[PDB]
Amino acid sequence: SVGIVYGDQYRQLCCSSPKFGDRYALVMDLINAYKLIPELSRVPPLQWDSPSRMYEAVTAFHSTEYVDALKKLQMLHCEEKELTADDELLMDSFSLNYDCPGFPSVFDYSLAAVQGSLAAASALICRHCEVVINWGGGWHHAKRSEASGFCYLNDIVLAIHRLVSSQTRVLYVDLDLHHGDGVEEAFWYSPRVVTFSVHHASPGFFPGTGTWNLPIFLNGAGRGRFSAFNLPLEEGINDLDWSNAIGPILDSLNIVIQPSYVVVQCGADCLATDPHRIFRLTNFYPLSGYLYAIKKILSWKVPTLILGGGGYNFPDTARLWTRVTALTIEEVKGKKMTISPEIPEHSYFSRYGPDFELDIDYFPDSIQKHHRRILEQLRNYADLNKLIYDYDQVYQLY
Amino acid sequence: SVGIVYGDQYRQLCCSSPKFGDRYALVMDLINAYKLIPELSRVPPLQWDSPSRMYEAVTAFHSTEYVDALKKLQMLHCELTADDELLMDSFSLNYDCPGFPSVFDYSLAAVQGSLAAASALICRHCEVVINWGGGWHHAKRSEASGFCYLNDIVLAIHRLVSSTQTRVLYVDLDLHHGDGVEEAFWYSPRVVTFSVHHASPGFFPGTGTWNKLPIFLNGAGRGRFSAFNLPLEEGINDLDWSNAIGPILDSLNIVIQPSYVVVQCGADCLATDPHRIFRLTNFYPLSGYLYAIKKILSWKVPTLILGGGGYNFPDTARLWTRVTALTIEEVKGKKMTISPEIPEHSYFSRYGPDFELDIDYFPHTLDSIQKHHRRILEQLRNYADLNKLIYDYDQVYQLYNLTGMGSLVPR
Amino acid sequence: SVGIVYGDQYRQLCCSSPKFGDRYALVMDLINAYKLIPELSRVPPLQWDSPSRMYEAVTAFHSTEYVDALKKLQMLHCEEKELTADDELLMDSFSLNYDCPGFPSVFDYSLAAVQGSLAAASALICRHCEVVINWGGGWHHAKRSEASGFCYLNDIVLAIHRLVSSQTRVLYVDLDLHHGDGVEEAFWYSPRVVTFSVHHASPGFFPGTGTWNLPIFLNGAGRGRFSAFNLPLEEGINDLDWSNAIGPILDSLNIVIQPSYVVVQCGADCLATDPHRIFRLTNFYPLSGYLYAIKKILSWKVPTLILGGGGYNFPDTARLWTRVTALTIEEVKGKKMTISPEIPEHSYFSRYGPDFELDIDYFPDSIQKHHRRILEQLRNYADLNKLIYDYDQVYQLY
Amino acid sequence: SVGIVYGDQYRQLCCSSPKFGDRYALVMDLINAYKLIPELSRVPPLQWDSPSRMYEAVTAFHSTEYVDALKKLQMLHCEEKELTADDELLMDSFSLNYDCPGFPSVFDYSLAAVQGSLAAASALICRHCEVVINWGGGWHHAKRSEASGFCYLNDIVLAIHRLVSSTQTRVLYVDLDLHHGDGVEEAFWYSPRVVTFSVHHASPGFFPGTGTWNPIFLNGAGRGRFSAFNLPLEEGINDLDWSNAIGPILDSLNIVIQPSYVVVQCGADCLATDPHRIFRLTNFYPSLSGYLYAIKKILSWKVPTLILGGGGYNFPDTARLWTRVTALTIEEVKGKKMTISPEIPEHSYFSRYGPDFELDIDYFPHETLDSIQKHHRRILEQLRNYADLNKLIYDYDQVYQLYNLTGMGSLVPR
Ligand SMILES: COc1ccc(C(=O)NO)cc1NC(=O)c1ccccc1
Ligand SMILES: COc1ccc(C(=O)NO)cc1NC(=O)c1ccccc1
Ligand SMILES: COc1ccc(C(=O)NO)cc1NC(=O)c1ccccc1
Ligand SMILES: COc1ccc(C(=O)NO)cc1NC(=O)c1ccccc1
Ligand SMILES: [K+]
Ligand SMILES: [K+]
Ligand SMILES: [K+]
Ligand SMILES: [K+]
Ligand SMILES: [K+]
Ligand SMILES: [K+]
Ligand SMILES: [K+]
Ligand SMILES: [K+]
Ligand SMILES: [Zn+2]
Ligand SMILES: [Zn+2]
Ligand SMILES: [Zn+2]
Ligand SMILES: [Zn+2]
Repeated sequence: SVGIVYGDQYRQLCCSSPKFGDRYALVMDLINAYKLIPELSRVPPLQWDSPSRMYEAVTAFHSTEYVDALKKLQMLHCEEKELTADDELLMDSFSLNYDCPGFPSVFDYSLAAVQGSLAAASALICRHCEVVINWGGGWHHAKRSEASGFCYLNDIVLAIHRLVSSQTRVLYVDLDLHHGDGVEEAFWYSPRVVTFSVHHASPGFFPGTGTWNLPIFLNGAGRGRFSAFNLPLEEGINDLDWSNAIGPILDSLNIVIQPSYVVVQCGADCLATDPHRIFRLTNFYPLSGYLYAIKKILSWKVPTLILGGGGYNFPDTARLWTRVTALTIEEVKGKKMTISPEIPEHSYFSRYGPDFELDIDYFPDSIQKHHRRILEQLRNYADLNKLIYDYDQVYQLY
Repeated sequence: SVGIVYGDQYRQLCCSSPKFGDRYALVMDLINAYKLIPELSRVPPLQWDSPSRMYEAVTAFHSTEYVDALKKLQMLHCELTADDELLMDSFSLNYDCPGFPSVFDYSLAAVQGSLAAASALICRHCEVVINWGGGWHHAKRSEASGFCYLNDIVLAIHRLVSSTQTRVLYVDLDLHHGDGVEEAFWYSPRVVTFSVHHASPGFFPGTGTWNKLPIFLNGAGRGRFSAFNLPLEEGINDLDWSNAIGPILDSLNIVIQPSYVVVQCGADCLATDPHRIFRLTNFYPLSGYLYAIKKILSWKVPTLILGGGGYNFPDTARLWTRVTALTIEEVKGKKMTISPEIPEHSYFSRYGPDFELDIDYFPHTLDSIQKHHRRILEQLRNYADLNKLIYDYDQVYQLYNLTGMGSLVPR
Repeated sequence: SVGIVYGDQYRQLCCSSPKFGDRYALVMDLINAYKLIPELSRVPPLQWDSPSRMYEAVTAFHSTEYVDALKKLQMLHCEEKELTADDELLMDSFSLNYDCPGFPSVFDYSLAAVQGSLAAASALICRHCEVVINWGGGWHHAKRSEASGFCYLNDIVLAIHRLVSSQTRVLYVDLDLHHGDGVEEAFWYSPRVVTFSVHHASPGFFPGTGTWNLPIFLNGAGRGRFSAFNLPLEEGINDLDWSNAIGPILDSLNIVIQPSYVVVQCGADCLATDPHRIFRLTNFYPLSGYLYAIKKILSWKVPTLILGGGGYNFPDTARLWTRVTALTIEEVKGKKMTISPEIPEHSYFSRYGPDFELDIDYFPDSIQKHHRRILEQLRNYADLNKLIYDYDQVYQLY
Repeated sequence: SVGIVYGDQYRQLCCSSPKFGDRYALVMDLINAYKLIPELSRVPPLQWDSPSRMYEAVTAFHSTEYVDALKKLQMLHCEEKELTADDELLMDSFSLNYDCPGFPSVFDYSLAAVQGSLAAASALICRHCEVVINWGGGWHHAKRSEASGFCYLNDIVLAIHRLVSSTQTRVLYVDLDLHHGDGVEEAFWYSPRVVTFSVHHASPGFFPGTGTWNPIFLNGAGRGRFSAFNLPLEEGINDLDWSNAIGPILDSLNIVIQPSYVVVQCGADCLATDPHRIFRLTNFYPSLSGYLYAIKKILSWKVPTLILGGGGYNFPDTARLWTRVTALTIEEVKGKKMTISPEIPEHSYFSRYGPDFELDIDYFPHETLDSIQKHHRRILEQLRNYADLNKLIYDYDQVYQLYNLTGMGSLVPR
C-alpha cells in the first residue's frame, strides 16, 4: 500500500498561504488528472481530542511560548488592527516577521502540515502503508522557537520523532536545494536519526549552514557525533552529476545504518526551471536526479515517508511530484504506470502552458574530496555506535 | 405521549461496536432502574420487507457504493486483499471508523430506530420520541467519519421534511460540530441546522467556525443563511452555555416556526467526559443540557431527541436518564422525582465510587460571545428575507431584552 | 503526641521579615524558657527533592506565574540596584508592593511557612501527632496570584489541601482579628472544607470581607453553597462575650460536620494590647477567649493543626501562644502544665518588662441575630450535603 | 597501593538499610566483575577491643546522648516493642524519625561506615595505601546530636579527625555530592586545619538549605574563618561546565592550603539519570565525566587521599560511576592501564543493568549568562583571606598562571 495525505479542509489550509498560494491544489489535481488516486490509500490528517493534546504533540519539539506566539500571530492577523509595538517585539523574538510574515491562517496553515506528516508516520507505524506521501509537508527550516524559510512548524521533526519512538533508527534524506538545518539541528545530539542533506551552499545563500565552518565540517555533538551528513554543491549541477554525487552516499548510509524508516524531503527547487535557477535537475523519466534517488531509496524496501518542501515554479513542481508519485506506485505495488506525455484536461490545465507536456521545458573532483570525507565520517559513526559493517563493500560504492 | 426506541435485538446491536461498548445498555437500564419505562411508549425499530426496500431507505442519503462497501466490510470481518483495503480507504472505512463483525448491522440499527422515531411523530403517536441508540452526525454521503458510518439524523430529518411549508429545526448540542447534518442540508432552506460546539485548531472535525477578514459560511444557494454555528472556547460551564444558546434557540423557534425539532444530545460536553473540554453537568436543583431540553420542549413542537457522543458511559447514562425524566415531566405534566442514589440494578457497580446520580464533579469582562449573538441574529434576519418569512423584531427584541441585550437584535 | 515546627534554619527564615522581625524567636524561646519543648515532638519543615517538586507543591494552589514573580522579587532585592519600570508593573500586577513589599529573603520567608505547615499536615496524616503547632504559619490572606496583608504564600490552603486528599472533611477555624478571606476563597466551591472565621469587620477595615455584602451574607457557591461561615463582631468585645459568641457555633459545626481534621488559625491581634486596639481579649487562665476556644476544639479529639497568624505586640503574642502550647500539651497528654506567673530568665527576658509577668498587662443581641442566621446556614449545609443531625440537640447549644 | 574497604560482614551491613538496599553489593560486584579486585589492597573495616573503646571513638564527634539513643532505636526495632510516648519524644529530639527512621540494624549499619572510613584513614596514615576507597561511607549530613538525610553517624567527620591529629597537618575536604555537605562543614567550622569545599545544588526548599547566600556567604568562624568554601550551582549543569566550575578552584585550594590528605565525598546523585534529575553528569570516559575529571585532577597532586561514596539513588548507575572511578584510581596511582569493556560482564546482578547492559549510563547529553565567574572571584578572595589569617604563603603567580590557562587570570586577587 502506498499512502497519500489529503482531505478537503486540508487542501484548503495548504492553499491559504501567501507564499505557496495554490501549489498544493495544482499538485494533487495533476496527480488526480493522471488517474493515480485510485492506486493510492488516502491517509487523512491527524486530529486531536482537545487543545491540550494538540499542544502536547506540537511541544514535543516546539516551545510552548513559541506555539503561543504563533497562535497569537493568527489572532492578530484575523483582526483589522495593526500590531502594537509590544507585539511586534514579541513576534520578532520568534523571527515571526520578514520571511515568516503573519497572515490570517498562519497557525492553521502551519499545523495542517504537522497533522499531515504525523498521520503519515502513524500509517507507516501500524504498517497500513509501506510508503506515505505528503506534498503538504516538508518544512525543514523551522527550529524549536523560531520560524525560518517560511517554515513555522517543523512537521518533519515531529514525524521523525514519532517514528523513532515506536534499536529504532531513522535515516533522513533532504534533496531540497536548501540545507535542512532545522531537522539537522533537532537531532544534532541524537545518533538514532542520521540526517543527510545535499544542497547548494555559497556565501550569503540561505540558510548559511551545511558546509565548511582551516574551517572544519561539523557533523553532530555528544553521542550524536558523526550523525549529521552534508554534501554542498556548486551551481549548475545537472541530473547525472547530482545523481553520481548522491548515489554512493545513499547506498552506504543504508548498508551501514540499516534504518528502520527513511524520511525523504523532496523539495523541488533544484529543478532547472525553479526561479532560483541554481541547479539543473529535471523531471525526465527516459534521468531525473529526483527519480534516481527515490527509486534507489525505494529499492531498499524500508518503510518510507516522502515529503514535499520548496518548489516555486508551481506547475513544474507539480510535474516533478506527479512523476515521483507514479514511480512510488510502480515500485511498491509492482504495477506498471503509463503516464501520458501530455497534460490531461483538468481544472488547472491552463497553468501548464504553453506546451502542455509533462516534461519540464528545459534543454541541458570537489565531489571526490567530499566523498572521501563522508565515507570517513560514516566509518567514524559506525565505530562510535558499535555498528558492524564491511569497509570493503562500502568503499566499493565509490 | 413520550416515545422511546428500544428492543432486544436493537439493544444487542447498539451494544456490539468496539467504540461504544455497552453504553446503550447502561442508559436504558438506568432509565429502567429509575422506573421510567412504564411512563414511556416503546417505539419499535423500523424493519423492511426486503433488502431492496432497506437499500432504498438508506440510499435516500447515502451512495449505493458506500453502502455496498459498508456491507462488504462486515461480511469481510465475519470471515482483506490490497484492492479491498484500497476500496475501504476510499470511503474512510479505516482508522477512526474501522470494520468489525457487526459494523453494518450496528450502523443500520440507528437508522431503523431514528426512522421509526420519525414515523411515530409524523402519525402523532408521540409528541416526543427519544433514541439513545442514534445521533450519529458525522457520517457523510460517501464517507464514514468519527465512528459515524450511516447518518440516521439525515435520514430521519428527511422523512420528517418529506411528510405532508414543513420546516425542521436541527439543534446539535454535542461537543463536536455536526458537519454531517450541516453538509447534507447545506442547500436546503426547510432544514435549519444549528450547532453549538467546541472549535479550535486541530480539533475534530475542524468546521463550524471562521473561514480580508475571515467569515462564517452558512449555507449556499437556496440554503444561504440556513446553517448556524456557535463555536465556543473550552472551559464553559452550565450557565454561560445556557446563556449562550438559550436566546438563540427561542429566536430560531420564533422566526423559523419549525414543524418538528430534531435534537442531537451527545454528552461529551460533561465536565467528566475524557475530552475534558466543556464543564457541563447533569445537575437538577442547573445543567445546560436540561435547561436547553426544557426550553425546546416548552415550544410544544413535535421533537426527536437523539444521543451522540459521550465517552464516560456511567456519566452519559446519568445525564440521559435525567433528560428522559425531564421530557416525561415536560410533556405529560407529571412529576418525576429521581432519587439521588442510583437504584439496585445489574450495572449498579458501574456508578462507583459514589453510586449517586449527580456526576462526580465540583464546579468552581472578557470571555463573552456577544458579537456571536449579533452575527447569528443578523444571519437569522437574512434567512427570513431570502425565504419571505415574517421576521418579528418585536418578539425577538423582547426576548434578548430580558437579558439587557435588546441592542444586539437587528430590525 | 503534640508536635511543634521548628529548626535552626526555619527560625532564621521566619525572623528575616521586616513586618514580624524576631517575633517567632520570642515565641519559641519563651516556649523554651518554660521547659515546654521536652514535652513536644519537633516536626521538621518539609524539604523537596528538586525545584520541580517544590513548584508542584506550591502551585497546588498558587499560579506558577505568581510563584515566578515572587522568586524574581527576591533576586531583585538581592541586587543593589533599583527595579525597572517593567519589573514594577510586573510586581504591581501581583500586588507585590505597598503592604507586601519585597525584601532580600521574601521568597524564602514565604516558602518556610509553607514547608512547616505541610510537614505539620503530614505528621497528622501518618498519625505521628494528634495535634501539631506551627507558630511560623497562618498567612490566611494570600490568594492564588496575589499577595495580601503581608501574606505571600497561603500555607494554610496548602496544608488543608494536603489534608483533604489523604470521605475527608476539614473544619477550618480562624480566630484572627481579620477575616480569613484567602482560605475562605480557596474553598469557596468545596463542601469538604468548611471555613469559619470570626473577626472584626467595619467600613474601611482590612480586608473588607466576612460580613454583609438589604445586603446579604455570601456563604459559598456551587456545591460549596453554605460552607463558608463568618461572624463579624463590633469593636471592644471582651473575653467572655467573644467566648459566648463563638462557643455555640464551634460545637454546632463539630456535631454537624463531624470533621476529619481541624485547622485553627490563632492570630493574636485580638489581644487588648495589640496595637490595633480593636478587641479586648486576654491570655488569662484563672478566661482568654483564645484558650476557651482552643480547649473546646481539642475536647473534640479530632486531629488538629494549630497555626499562628497576626500579632503585632511581639512579647504579648509570645505570652498568648506559650499558654496555648501548654494547654495543648495538657489537653492531649493529660499531664498538668504548671506555668509560673513570672517570665523565667532567658535570651529575651528583657523584652517582657517592666513587670515581667506572663499575664498581659491589662485591666478589663446583634450576636443573637447572627446565631440564628448561622444555625440556619448550618441546616442548609447539612440538607445540601445529605448529613444526619438532630436539629434540636444542635439548636439547644444556643 | 590503592586500597578498598570490604568484607563479608561489612557488605551484609551496608546492604541492610531500607533506603540504600543492596546498592553497596551492586557496586562491589560490578567492580569484581570487571576484574578490578585483584588490583586493590582490601582494607578491612575497623573493629574495637571493647564497647567502651567503640563508644569513645564515636564520641570523638557525636554526643553521648545521641549515640545512646541510636543504640536504643536499634534495640527497640529488634523486638515487637512499639515505642513508649517517651521513647517517641526521645527519638524525635534526635531526628531519629521521618528521613532517618529506625530499622532492626540502624546502629550496626551506621557504625559500619565509621569502621570502614576509620580503617581507611589508618591505612593512609601508616602509608600502607596512597589512596583508599570506601563505597560504604560518605555520610556527610550527620550532626553532633542529630541524624539527617539518612545519615546517622558521620564517618567523614570521624575519618578527617583521625587524619588531622596524626603526626602543620592539614586536610582538604572535597564534597562532589548533589547536596551541601553541611555536617562535615559544621564539624570543622571553627577549625583552620580542615578546609571544607562543597559543590552542590542549592535552591529554595532544597535539602538541606545551607551552602549558599545568607546577602553574604558565611565561611567559618573564629579561627576557622574563611576555611569553609561553598559553590552552589543552578540545576541543569553538564559534565563540562561542572568540570570547568571546580577544576581551577581545586588546583588553587591545593596550591595554597598544601594539605597532607585529601578526602573526597563522591556521591553520585549528580548523574543525569539520578531520580533527583537536577544535574546532568555522566560516567563517560572517551565528552568526559565531571566526576572522573575531578578525581583525575585530585590524584594528580600525589597527596594521600580518601575516596568516599554518598548519595546515589539509581543503584545500577551509581555502580557504573563508582566502578569507573575505581578503575581510574588504579590507573592514576599504579600507572597501570585499566581497560573496561563497554558490555557489563556476566555476574549475579547482570540483570540489573538492563535493557542495554552497557557501562555508559543511558543518557543523551544535549544543549553568556550562566557563567559563575563572580563565584571564582569571591572564592579566590576568600582563599587569600584564609592564607593571611593562617600565615601561609599565597603564591599569587602560580594561581594566576592557573586561571590564565582559561583566560581568567584577572580573576585572581594579589
Ligand atoms: C529566503 O528565501 C528562501 C528560503 C527558503 C527556501 C526553501 O525552499 N527552503 O527549503 C526558499 C527561499 N526562496 C524563496 O522564497 C524564493 C521564492 C521565489 C523566487 C526566488 C526565491
Ligand atoms: C475522532 O475522535 C472522535 C471523533 C468523533 C467524536 C464524537 O463524539 N463526535 O460527535 C468523538 C471522538 N473522540 C474520541 O474518540 C475519544 C474517545 C475517548 C477519549 C478521548 C477521545
Ligand atoms: C493591611 O494591614 C494589615 C493586614 C493584615 C493583618 C493581619 O494580621 N491579618 O491576619 C494586619 C494588618 N495590620 C497591620 O499590619 C498593622 C501593623 C501595626 C499596627 C497596626 C496595624
Ligand atoms: C531528604 O531526602 C534526601 C536527603 C539527603 C540526600 C543525599 O543524598 N545527601 O547526600 C538525598 C535525599 N533524596 C532522596 O531520598 C530521594 C530518593 C529518591 C528519589 C528522590 C529523592
Ligand atoms: K537539502
Ligand atoms: K543526528
Ligand atoms: K454540536
Ligand atoms: K440548511
Ligand atoms: K478571623
Ligand atoms: K467551603
Ligand atoms: K556537595
Ligand atoms: K573549617
Ligand atoms: Zn528549498
Ligand atoms: Zn462528540
Ligand atoms: Zn490579623
Ligand atoms: Zn546527595
